[PDB]
Amino acid sequence: GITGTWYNQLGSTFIVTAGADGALTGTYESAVGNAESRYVLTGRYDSAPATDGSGTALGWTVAWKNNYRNAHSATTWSGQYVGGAEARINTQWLLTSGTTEANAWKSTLVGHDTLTKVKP
Amino acid sequence: GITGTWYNQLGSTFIVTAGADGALTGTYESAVGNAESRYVLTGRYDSAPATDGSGTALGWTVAWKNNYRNAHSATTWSGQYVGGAEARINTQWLLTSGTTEANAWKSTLVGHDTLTKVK
Amino acid sequence: GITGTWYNQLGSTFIVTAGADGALTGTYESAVGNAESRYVLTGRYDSAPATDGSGTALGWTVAWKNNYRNAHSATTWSGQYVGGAEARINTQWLLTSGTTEANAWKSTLVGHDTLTKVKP
Amino acid sequence: GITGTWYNQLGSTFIVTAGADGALTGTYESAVGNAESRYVLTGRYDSAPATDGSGTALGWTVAWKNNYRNAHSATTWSGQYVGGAEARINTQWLLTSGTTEANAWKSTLVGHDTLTKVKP
Ligand SMILES: O=C(O)CCCC[C@@H]1SC[C@@H]2NC(=O)N[C@@H]21
Ligand SMILES: O=C(O)CCCC[C@@H]1SC[C@@H]2NC(=O)N[C@@H]21
Ligand SMILES: O=C(O)CCCC[C@@H]1SC[C@@H]2NC(=O)N[C@@H]21
Ligand SMILES: O=C(O)CCCC[C@@H]1SC[C@@H]2NC(=O)N[C@@H]21
Repeated sequence: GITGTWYNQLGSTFIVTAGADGALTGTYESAVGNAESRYVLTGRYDSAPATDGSGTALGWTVAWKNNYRNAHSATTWSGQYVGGAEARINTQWLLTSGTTEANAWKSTLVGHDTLTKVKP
Repeated sequence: GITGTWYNQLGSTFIVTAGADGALTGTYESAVGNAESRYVLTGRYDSAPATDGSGTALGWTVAWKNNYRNAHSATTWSGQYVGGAEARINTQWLLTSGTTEANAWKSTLVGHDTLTKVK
Repeated sequence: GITGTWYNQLGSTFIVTAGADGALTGTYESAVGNAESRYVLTGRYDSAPATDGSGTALGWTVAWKNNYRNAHSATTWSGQYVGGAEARINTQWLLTSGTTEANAWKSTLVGHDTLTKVKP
Repeated sequence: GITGTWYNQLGSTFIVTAGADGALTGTYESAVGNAESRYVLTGRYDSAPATDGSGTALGWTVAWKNNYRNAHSATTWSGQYVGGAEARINTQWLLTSGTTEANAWKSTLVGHDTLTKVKP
């Protein structure tokens, strides 16, 4: 159910393939921030989730460098896939920028993204 | 500078290879939690960082399933590599457990790990 | 715009008075977790928000001890108040439980609550 | 115990009084960021912690407005007091800036501060 094209609340696009042994591969395009076009992502998911109603744990990373720009930053999303009539991925994320040691206290933004397969 | 074995403040071991393109691949072994032996990790790093002494941004994911057990959870670490005599990878992490929707509010732990070349 | 009763997505109830001195005072009642009845909250808010269309930054703390139980934990919420017809307080939170040092790595849950004037 | 003057790893100063009612009151002065001089804080702590070696849960809030400056932001620290020979407070924090709706995704920084009573 994870394999597909997903969109978050900002209008960003998450194109992912879930491999049979836990791999996530694909591309991410952010609607916001110091970013343009598509970026490589990789991650992991639980390929044998519980069967008791629980979601499927997963996470992935984007380093914000591509052929067009380099933000010197990386985001990781940690969350779960929730199956149902409308499948959803609920995440929290951490966006770390490369900083000097003096500025490291303000290196990391935190937020939450929810994704569905509905195109905006 | 990223490639190799790193140790965190909990006694865990991060073994990673940084590819020329920005790929991170390797294994993670946690000293704590619902974990035994090594787990696959994958992630990404900035392969063309600033040259002013700023850190190199990176992140990786472990899904806590291996040949030996499955915790039904995943951790992501987001942080930066700082090189030099006292090299370090400083991270914050999010550990999400599969939950029912009613329990989703308590799905996610947050913390911070510092990794060094010597334990 | 802040003083009064607010409800989050879990069904919890936030009762607050925003004082001229920047103070937040009131009670919190959680629909979930190791909690029953009302708990004291205190916090702070920006009493002179930006002259533009920006939210009002605020935060508050509950220690989860009242006359009935003690969960040996505390939650802080950090966020912003957005006024208008569909007024909202959008927050992220950190729930820290008292733990031994060996277990400190798993002391802190993170999440996000959205509060509205009408119960969802 | 908690009452006293604490310094964090950045050199910031946390002057706090822990009341018998579970209240924290005092002032905070940051070594970094969009801040000058002292700011009011308020928070809560577990006034009847466990006796099994666990820490004491606590949290507090600063809104970054005083007589001199307004950053239109608020930080909450959530953590625990660890009562060794050398007492320490270990926290994680959320710093939310007031933003427009379109920029709300980048409203919140996350980090971790550790404090002791040792004057740097
Ligand atoms: O500005 C940067 O440093 C790079 C782009 C960051 C975009 C972030 S990642 C978290 C959030 N979710 C999105 O889809 N976009 C923003
Ligand atoms: O308990 C689980 O669900 C799986 C093991 C989690 C171990 C966590 S990941 C973040 C922190 N850093 C570590 O080295 N181990 C813990
Ligand atoms: O279980 C505990 O330790 C005390 C109750 C915690 C309830 C949390 S606070 C964050 C979230 N928002 C709520 O309204 N309830 C939960
Ligand atoms: O820049 C601002 O918006 C106001 C000042 C914020 C200072 C932060 S709060 C968390 C961290 N710990 C500190 O002692 N200072 C910084």
